[PDB]
Amino acid sequence: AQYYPGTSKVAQNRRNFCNPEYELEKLREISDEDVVKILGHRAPGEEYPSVHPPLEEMDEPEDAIREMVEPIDGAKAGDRVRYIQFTDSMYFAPAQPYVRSRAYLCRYRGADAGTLSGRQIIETRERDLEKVSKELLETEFFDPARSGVRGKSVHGHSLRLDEDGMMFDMLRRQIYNKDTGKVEMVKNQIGDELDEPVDLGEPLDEETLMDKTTIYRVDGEAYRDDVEAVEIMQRIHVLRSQGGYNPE
Amino acid sequence: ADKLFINALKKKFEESPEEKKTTFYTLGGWKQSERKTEFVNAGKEVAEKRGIPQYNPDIGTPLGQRVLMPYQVSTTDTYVEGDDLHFVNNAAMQQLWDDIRRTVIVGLNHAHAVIEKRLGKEVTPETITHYLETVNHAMPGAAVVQEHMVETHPALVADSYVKVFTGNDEIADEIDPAFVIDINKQFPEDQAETLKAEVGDGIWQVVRIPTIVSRTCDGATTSRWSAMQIGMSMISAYKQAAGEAATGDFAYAAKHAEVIHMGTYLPVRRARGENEPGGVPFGYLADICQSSRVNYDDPVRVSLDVVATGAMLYDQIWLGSYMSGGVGFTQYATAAYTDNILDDFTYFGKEYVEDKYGLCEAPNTMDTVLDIATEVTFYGLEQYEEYPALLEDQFGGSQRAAVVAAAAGCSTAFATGNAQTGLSGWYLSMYLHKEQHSRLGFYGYDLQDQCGASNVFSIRGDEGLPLELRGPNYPNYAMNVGHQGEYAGISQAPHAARGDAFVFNPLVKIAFADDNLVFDFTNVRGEFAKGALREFEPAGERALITPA
Amino acid sequence: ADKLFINALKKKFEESPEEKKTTFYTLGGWKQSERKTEFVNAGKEVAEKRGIPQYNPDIGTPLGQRVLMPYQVSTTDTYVEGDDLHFVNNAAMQQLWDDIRRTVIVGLNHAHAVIEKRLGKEVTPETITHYLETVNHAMPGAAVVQEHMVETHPALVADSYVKVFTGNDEIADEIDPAFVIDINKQFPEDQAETLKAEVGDGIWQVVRIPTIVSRTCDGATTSRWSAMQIGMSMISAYKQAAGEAATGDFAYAAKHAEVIHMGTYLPVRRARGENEPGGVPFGYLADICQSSRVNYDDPVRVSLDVVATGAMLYDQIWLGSYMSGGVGFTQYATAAYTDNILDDFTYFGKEYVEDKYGLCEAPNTMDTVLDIATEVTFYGLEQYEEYPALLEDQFGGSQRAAVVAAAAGCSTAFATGNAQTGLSGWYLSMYLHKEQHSRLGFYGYDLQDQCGASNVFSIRGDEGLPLELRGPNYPNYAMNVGHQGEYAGISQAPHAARGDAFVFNPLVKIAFADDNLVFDFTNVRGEFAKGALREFEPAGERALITPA
Amino acid sequence: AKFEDKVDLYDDRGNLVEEQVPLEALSPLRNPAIKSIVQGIKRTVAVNLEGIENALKTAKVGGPACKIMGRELDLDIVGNAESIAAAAKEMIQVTEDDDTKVELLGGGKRALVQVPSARFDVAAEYSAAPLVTATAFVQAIINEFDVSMYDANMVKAAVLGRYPQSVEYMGANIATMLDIPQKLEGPGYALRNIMVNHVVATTLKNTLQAAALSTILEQTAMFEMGDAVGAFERMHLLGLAYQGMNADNLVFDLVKANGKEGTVGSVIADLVERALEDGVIKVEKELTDYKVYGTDDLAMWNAYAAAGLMAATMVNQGAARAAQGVSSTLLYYNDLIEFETGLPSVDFGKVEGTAVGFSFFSHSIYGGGGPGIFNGNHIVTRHSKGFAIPCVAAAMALDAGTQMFSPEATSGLIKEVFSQVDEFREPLKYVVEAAAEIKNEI
Amino acid sequence: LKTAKVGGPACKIMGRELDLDIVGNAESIAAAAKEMIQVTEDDDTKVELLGGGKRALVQVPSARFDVAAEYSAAPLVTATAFVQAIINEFDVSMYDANMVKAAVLGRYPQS
Ligand code: F43
Ligand SMILES: C[C@@H](OP(=O)(O)O)[C@H](NC(=O)CCCCCCS)C(=O)O
Ligand SMILES: O=S(=O)(O)CCS
Ligand SMILES: O=S(=O)(O)CCS
Ligand SMILES: [Ca+2]
Ligand SMILES: [Ca+2]
Ligand SMILES: [Ca+2]
Ligand SMILES: [Ca+2]
Ligand SMILES: [Ca+2]
Ligand SMILES: [Ca+2]
Ligand SMILES: [Ca+2]
Ligand SMILES: [Ca+2]
Ligand SMILES: [Ca+2]
Ligand SMILES: [Ca+2]
Ligand SMILES: [K+]
Ligand SMILES: [K+]
Ligand SMILES: [K+]
Ligand SMILES: [K+]
Repeated sequence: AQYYPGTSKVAQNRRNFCNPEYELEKLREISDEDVVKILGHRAPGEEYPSVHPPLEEMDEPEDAIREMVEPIDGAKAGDRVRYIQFTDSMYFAPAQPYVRSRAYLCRYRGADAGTLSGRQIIETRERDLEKVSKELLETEFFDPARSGVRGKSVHGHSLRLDEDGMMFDMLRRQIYNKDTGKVEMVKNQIGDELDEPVDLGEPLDEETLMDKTTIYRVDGEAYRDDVEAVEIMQRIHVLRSQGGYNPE
Repeated sequence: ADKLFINALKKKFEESPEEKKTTFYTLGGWKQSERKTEFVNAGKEVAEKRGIPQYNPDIGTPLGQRVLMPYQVSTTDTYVEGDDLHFVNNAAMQQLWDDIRRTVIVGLNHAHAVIEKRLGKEVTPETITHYLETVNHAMPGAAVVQEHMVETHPALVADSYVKVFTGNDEIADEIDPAFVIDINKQFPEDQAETLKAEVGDGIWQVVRIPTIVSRTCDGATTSRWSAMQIGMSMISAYKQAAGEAATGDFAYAAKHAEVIHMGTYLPVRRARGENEPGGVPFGYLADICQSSRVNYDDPVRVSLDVVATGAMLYDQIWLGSYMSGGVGFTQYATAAYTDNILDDFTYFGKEYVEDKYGLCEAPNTMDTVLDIATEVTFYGLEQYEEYPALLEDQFGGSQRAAVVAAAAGCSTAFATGNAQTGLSGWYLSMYLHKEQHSRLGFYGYDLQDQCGASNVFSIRGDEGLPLELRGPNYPNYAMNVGHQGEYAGISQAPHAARGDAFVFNPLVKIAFADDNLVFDFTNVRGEFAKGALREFEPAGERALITPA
Repeated sequence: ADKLFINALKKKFEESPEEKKTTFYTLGGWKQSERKTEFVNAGKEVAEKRGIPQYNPDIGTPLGQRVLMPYQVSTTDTYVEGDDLHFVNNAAMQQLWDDIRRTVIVGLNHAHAVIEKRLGKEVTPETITHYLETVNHAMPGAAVVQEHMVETHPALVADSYVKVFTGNDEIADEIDPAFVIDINKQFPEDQAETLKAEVGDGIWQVVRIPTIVSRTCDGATTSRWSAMQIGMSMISAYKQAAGEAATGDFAYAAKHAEVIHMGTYLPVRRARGENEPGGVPFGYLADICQSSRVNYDDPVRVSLDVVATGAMLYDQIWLGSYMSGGVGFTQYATAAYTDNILDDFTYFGKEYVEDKYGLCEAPNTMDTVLDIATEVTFYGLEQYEEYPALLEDQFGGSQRAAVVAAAAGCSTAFATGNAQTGLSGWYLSMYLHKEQHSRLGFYGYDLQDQCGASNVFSIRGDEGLPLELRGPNYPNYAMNVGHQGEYAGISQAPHAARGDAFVFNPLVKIAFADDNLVFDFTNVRGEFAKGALREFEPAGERALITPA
Repeated sequence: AKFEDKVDLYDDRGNLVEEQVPLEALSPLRNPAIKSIVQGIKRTVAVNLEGIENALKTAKVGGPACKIMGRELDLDIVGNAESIAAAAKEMIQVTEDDDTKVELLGGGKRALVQVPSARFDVAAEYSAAPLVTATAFVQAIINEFDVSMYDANMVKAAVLGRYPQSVEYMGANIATMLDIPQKLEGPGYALRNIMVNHVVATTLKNTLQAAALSTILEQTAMFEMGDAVGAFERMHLLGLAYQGMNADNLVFDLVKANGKEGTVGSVIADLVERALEDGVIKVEKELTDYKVYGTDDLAMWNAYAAAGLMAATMVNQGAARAAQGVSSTLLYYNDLIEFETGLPSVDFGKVEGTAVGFSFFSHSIYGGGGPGIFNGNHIVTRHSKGFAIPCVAAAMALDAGTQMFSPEATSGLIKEVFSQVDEFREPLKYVVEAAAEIKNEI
Repeated sequence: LKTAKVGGPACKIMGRELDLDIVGNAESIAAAAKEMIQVTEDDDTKVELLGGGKRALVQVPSARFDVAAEYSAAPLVTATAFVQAIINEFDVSMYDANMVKAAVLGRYPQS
């Protein structure tokens, strides 16, 4: 699969995020317990809640499609469908909203992805969400200054940065410590205080952000200069126009 | 010269507009804001008086961790907090809608034929004047035939009246001028002659029913109220039986055969009668706006006055209340009429067009669309990139999508002189924007834009329509903010560039060229500023009949 | 004792009420009237200011060749000229309608099930109270989640709020009482127990959106506005993602699955959305009126308070403006709530029933209809014959037809305990009246009455319906004055006689049992009098945002 | 034949049933099983006799939370259902032994009714089905118990609700798959105003049958709307065949290959490879490390893409056994496939657009709901001309119980009655056999 | 089309005028429309010119209503067949074809 046209670094990074064969760079270690804390759907050690019985106990009808499509493990167990949501700064966060949704439906099974300008969300079965979330938090999908885990009050993608390079957060879930150079997650994604904060590590430096980003900007790589990517967008516009008029 | 939004950005923020860093969290929350402070105190007074909690800043999340911005109303020097541009808080905005809702256009051509051909009586400018004196007594709710009638208080209904217009200059001049919309006085020479030739010897009434009635009732009341009092005035002025078979011909004429509603009725899921915002097609909205007849040497100004009219009506009142409600959609709309931002982008596009093609001289083709819409989209997005303060101002992706695509679409239509290629340019802008920033609008913003390219030139039943005929009930457009008012602008754009007197209905254009309206449709953005400042005096208030 | 209308007749005329002769033509024309004099002066001022003639007494025919009468508002000692009972001139009447239009009832039962079964969270009296504090901040138009929101001015929207009720007394007492409609306090014991048993463990919101919004917009806005702010408050109070899949279940529940509109939408010829008067069935109108819970030892008073409510809303505002307009239909309606006339006739009929059958003890049969409706019709018509002043008071045949038949229909229903036989009595009354005086109403008055007898007991598709379920959109009833409000009274009559807590919907009955309404639904006629005197203070005014 | 295209037809287990069938043999205009299904759905009514009885005995008539005290009537309708049904049938039929049916279910608690076809021959539309059924049952109930003239109007209210004060049959105890003509978003829309949950319930949550029934209804509506006339006809026929009838086993084989470990993206890759293998698309030119694909047959590319879209929904929502993500699949299948190829997505962007709005209105405060309450007449999901809603039906068929407004909640009366009808429940074999029957008439 | 008076009473879009000799080519337009309206050749479709080509009588084939819920297929199938026939008769451009649609079916679906 080729995923996306273009010859910029931005275009290559977009392809890399989409490509399940591309092994995402691990930038930080976050324990399974701290993923569960950040998510805020259940307490550590709490058995998974259930929205319905395990598939073995709710007797699905005979169906070739069901027989051919393997349920994800959380579906087998009847897990709730829960979410994780990120906001990405337009100041060179590595991932960006359509990049995430496109990538999620190439890389992850059983995924409900939604794109908005100031928030991007995935909803899936709870135990699977936990595994996906570990990857979303530990790898270059995430930077703790230019990205934020936010289930509400998402304002910030388009705001100026603060003096530490941190994106705005109305609820200040992620706190930069000048004395350590690290970001601490002090609240879960919905904004409730953690009894024990989670170390998110150091923010990426500015040159590395520019190297890894998937946003086009005049002060980075501009979309208008990635002429092959622009060509394909214009082509799609024209062919959609033609098809709607007369597809013969 | 400076970009047109630079003054506003300098007024809003401490930092210069190019600066990428600022300060948060230490601004005092809501206490930074005069208006929020007013609201906190009012909420306490409300709760105390009624015994139920109401507005309370401590509910939910805490506003004002960032700067709560003032907005410049574009083309003005007025800066206000956004709450003053909420339609609930802005009497000018409410009166704009009331003045549309309470208006209907009703012909006298069938009526005069009934009088001459069925009753066998003459119609002359003198009989017309007598009829108009009669109907200006009757229309606000007063009697002309029966004994022991009880009537509306004239001071409560002072905004209701009837005028006429005709393309026949000699007839027009023979009718008492108190009752005539003077096309020659209200329109510049070229526009006046266009409009008179469209109307010809036809004679048309512009009827405005009382604001207090329109507010008590609904839009579908207007043509009925109009017809009842036209009917009574025909009986009184032409001396027929007060209720004979011919009376029914006047009713059918006034209610159906020669009525022009501002809006057509809506389907059941969004059920509404006539003269509601969803029924008003984009070309009528452009013609209601009167910028065309005063700013006719500046097509950008004309087009963006239409955008202001439509963004407010369609996003704030229609989508933000009729179709939803609550806090609503103030800033989805203000993005299109504040801080001179859309103005900057559209004047850029107009100059690009004048330099490359000449106004209305570009081929009406997809090649022109690809050229202009791409260039203008890239200019607009570059401004958000160059000026972090601009991006923080128009903080929602939907706002930016609408503003950039409006400039792109209007500019394309300036070049082609055709609204349909303008529309194609709007959709191309969205697609480019989405790829440039890997985001566009809110969750559901681009339903119509994704369907958009394919439906621009479609001819199928519920797909194909010239843009001027489309409106808020065009299926793809029926749900979402940040499009409808901008489409009214794109509808206006080629006609403004061509110098056309109207976009879609010349009777609608003439019908709002009337200094006896309450809202000033020649300067919509000026009026929004006046209302924001609490300086606008609406019709329809009940002070006269309530305690002092 | 004297007939109940005698005081009013003595106040209106110089002659004794039984005298057959009077004086005309020398009374001073309009100058006899304080109110007409006010109007003449106001018309001159209006015309001078705006440059267009307006109210002018010398247009058409000359009012006041006979006495221009005062009217006693029934059950009061207030006498006013009829103009003061025109809905345009009466803020109480306008606010009655606004308080209905801006109300919706919305369950929390599906909502709580989404929280418990889909989200897996607890619902308790404490979470409900926290939700209610939240929604009472949000509902008038204020924010709970997003940054940089702009909001409605709390003082402009002070009339908007949310309360709840439930049949479970133990749950009701654990919710903060500021937010609870207390069924045990508002209703007498037996009615309270009936109502609580209907509701059971259900929990229902009564949502009232702002009058200023309802007036700017329409009735179909109400359930949407309600649902948006319910949705936001569910997000904030139960701490979920601010927009996840489950959010759509709260939307569907609040907008569709557990909403009760006051009115259902109307078909195209009279196109309107929800919560407009034509959609309000007669049984809901009887339940909105709150006379039942205060005047429960007097079934005549309860029934005729419902008649007043409906005559005003359905004839003056709905038929007289929404469906027509102009001078309108003030006196077609006032006939049913002034001068204690309908009261005299209906108390006569109630006594006849009590003496002959006992309330609710007559056979539910045509023989009972023939007996009671005939006797009461003849009594009413005899009063017009014996008192020429009465006949000159209710000068229009339609007025008399409606009043006499309302007394006949209500009386029949008092006897049978069944509204359908009451309705048959109404139609028989019309037929008898027509033969007695060789006249009935205006040209089109008895369309529904001629169809009436045959459609009372019909079971066919668009014919058959219990009266309680009928309303202004029942086909035969869709056009004409002097019926709809009276039918709401007949709907009420058997239930008042039976002591039933409600007529058709117990949730509607409870929803208006609320001291925080603006209009006092327990004393509709008292409120009409207060508005006539210009002593009623409505919601929705713009004074705070306009020049002083 | 107007078109030269031929398709191979399969059963819902992926077995070949008919080879090289002319495309037009699947047309709603030609295929007699589609005709039978559509006529059947027009004329079938579910009658809730238990619901009528309970409404009468409580006087709860005329809509939610409504009751008229003093009007109660205690009638043993269910106990006398055989006699009532036979009396109703005598009134509903035109002639003895015509195609009228009145069949009791649930021990007399429900009845399946099929109003005779002859009544619709001389009708403008379809409302004769509920209206003839309603009055026949009102009259039969009155006659069974000698209900008085004074009380009969309560039987009417219990059967048909608040109509005509309400425009709809508000509080009725009868139900149809179709809704009243006034509720159409546009003329021609009536077969689109059928709730997804009704289709899923009727087909007993069999995924391929739900997709087939939905596609039949949607694409048949496209003919009634005029959308499948002239230049667009072949596009709609190929969509019907490849997206809803598993033509050439393409949907089935994509699901087979991607069901164990696959994603929306992996289905896309396989579909593009198949389109290239079959000559539907080819490389038009090369950019830098990027192949730009073209096609000389937009309608066939669209149909292949539509098959992949259905398979992608089955793989993605099937893996979750949760329907909500269908809005996401409908969006990003199309978004991804455009940037993968340089060709337009399904319905030239209209599925993606529908998906944007549908995502919004199934995850927001403003309206909509869960996937099951949508339909082709819904303002959110009317925009694509038949290519979106069948995927929603497939996704809801695969849902294991994540929805509050499930078919069990919204569609129980419809399920009980309409799933009895073989051609409604299992339409695919009937349409395939009918195609075989007429193949030589095309 | 020649006046750009489309979309309802007193409506006009200046600059959109298209001067097409429809009546002069009515036979060809009618025959092309008939090919699209029919289901099969020699079924009960009719397209018959009246008034020297100024009007046409159309009967949409019964088979289309056999698989329709109601009756709106008649105007909708007729409308699109004539829109397409007119476009093809004169090689109306993609850019202008929407005016032909407006001239045939009016302001629908905004109205
Ligand atoms: C709860 C939702 C989901 C939904 O259905 N509607 C919401 C909320 C709703 C509420 C918020 C009021 C409140 O705070 O109580 C209101 C005002 C509508 C109402 N009920 O009156 C609204 N949005 Ni929203 N909504 C907006 C917007 C947006 C932008 C904000 C992005 C950002 O970075 O700040 C995003 C979508 C996106 O990412 O593109 C958005 C999301 C959302 N919007 C998320 C909440 C986001 C959060 O948790 O912070 N809106 C905008 O982009 C600007 C206009 C603004 C609207 C108010 C106005 O027009 O003045 C408001 C319009
Ligand atoms: C979708 C539909 O809602 P339902 O699904 O019918 O509840 C429709 N609302 C809307 O379109 C809301 C539009 C305004 C709010 C969102 C603006 S982006 C309506 O209420 O008729
Ligand atoms: O977040 S959502 O896109 O659902 C609503 C934007 S107001
Ligand atoms: O005279 S008519 O009966 O037509 C109207 C009475 S208001
Ligand atoms: Ca500054
Ligand atoms: Ca707060
Ligand atoms: Ca002159
Ligand atoms: Ca001149
Ligand atoms: Ca006296
Ligand atoms: Ca006079
Ligand atoms: Ca108790
Ligand atoms: Ca208590
Ligand atoms: Ca008690
Ligand atoms: Ca065979
Ligand atoms: K489990
Ligand atoms: K002249
Ligand atoms: K509980
Ligand atoms: K109003």
